Amino acid sequence: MLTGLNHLTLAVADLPASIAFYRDLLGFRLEARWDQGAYLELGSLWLCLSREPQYGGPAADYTHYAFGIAAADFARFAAQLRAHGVREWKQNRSEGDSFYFLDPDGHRLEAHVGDLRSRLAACRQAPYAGMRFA
Amino acid sequence: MLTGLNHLTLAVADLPASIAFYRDLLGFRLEARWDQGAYLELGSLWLCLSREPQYGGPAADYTHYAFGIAAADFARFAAQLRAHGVREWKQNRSEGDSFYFLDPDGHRLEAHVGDLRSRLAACRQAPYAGMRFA
Ligand SMILES: [K+]
Ligand SMILES: [K+]
Ligand SMILES: [Mn+2]
Ligand SMILES: [Mn+2]
Repeated sequence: MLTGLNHLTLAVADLPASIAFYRDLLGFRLEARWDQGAYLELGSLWLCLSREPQYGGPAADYTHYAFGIAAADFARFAAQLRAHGVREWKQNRSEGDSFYFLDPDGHRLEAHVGDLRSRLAACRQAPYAGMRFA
Repeated sequence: MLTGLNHLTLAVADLPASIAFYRDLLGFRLEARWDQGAYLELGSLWLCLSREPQYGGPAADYTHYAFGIAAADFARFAAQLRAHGVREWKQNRSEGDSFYFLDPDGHRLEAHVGDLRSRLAACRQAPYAGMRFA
């Protein structure tokens, strides 16, 4: 019986750059750092960074990691990261505000307003092709 | 400004096989499906599967997704997935029981007993190399 998400671990080529990005830019709290990785926390989320020499990042697909944000903070978050030169990988077209940006290795991140139920509710009114609810 | 994890999205080449894996072996509830993906939930975790028929899975690195499990359920889960034929990608060496297994595309998964606090406590008593706390 699984209970939910316990932790997310990301391979990173430049552990100092990745710590700076998650901690200083995104507001994760650094809880431990060692020569081959780091542990950080954001709300309930346990993030691990694993130092991976020569890691070139993932290839191009839709695998991605979305973090929550309050509606009132969305615009200012997106503006902040834009002003800091973060690269975007997707322009939003689905329910709920979303800002889609890359981390230093090219992991695909998202800041999103809404949840599974808000998505399901909007999809019932405006469904994707072949969509079925259960 | 970010609040935690909002959802995880995984690229999948074979959407029926991945739905069956997440739903039936890992106990996710299927909430919606459409011709190019699915939404599932496990506890508070929102999982999306994004259909990408030419996806070949990730390359070998330590990026991975750990789900929680209670101590009393661990052995049964590991035994169940081994009996099904699931492939493992790591043998546990760190604090807390962990079972490390691959999904149908080769995404790296883990079922883990413990949390960040238990990990930090064990690390305070026995640090990893160069380890510093924050
Ligand atoms: K969206
Ligand atoms: K472990
Ligand atoms: Mn998303
Ligand atoms: Mn892990």
